Amino acid sequence: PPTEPLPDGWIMTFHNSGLPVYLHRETRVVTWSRPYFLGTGSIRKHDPPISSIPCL
Amino acid sequence: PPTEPLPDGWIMTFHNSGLPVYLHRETRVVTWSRPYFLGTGSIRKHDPPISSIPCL
Repeated sequence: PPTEPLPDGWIMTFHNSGLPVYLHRETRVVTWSRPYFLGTGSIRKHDPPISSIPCL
Repeated sequence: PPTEPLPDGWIMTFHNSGLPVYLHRETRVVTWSRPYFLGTGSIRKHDPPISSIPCL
């Protein structure tokens, strides 16, 4: 399956460590795992998109 | 150093897989790594808080 697009307001860049980081520009919030839109999906039970799964 | 608080609008819960997930309630956006407020820090050069570093 293709990489899911980022949700609105987010951008992917690369940190000097060589790892990608994801910035929500307006809130200045960063995460080191690709964020995605859950929508009406179940937070506890949904299957995450492959591009967003962390190690494990 | 203590765990950094989540930014506004975010909540940590646990996915059925046993891993934590972080939900921004209003946008329905999820990430699997703890988000944090970067503020005036440099996106490329800042040192991330320990609780937000992914595997590696």
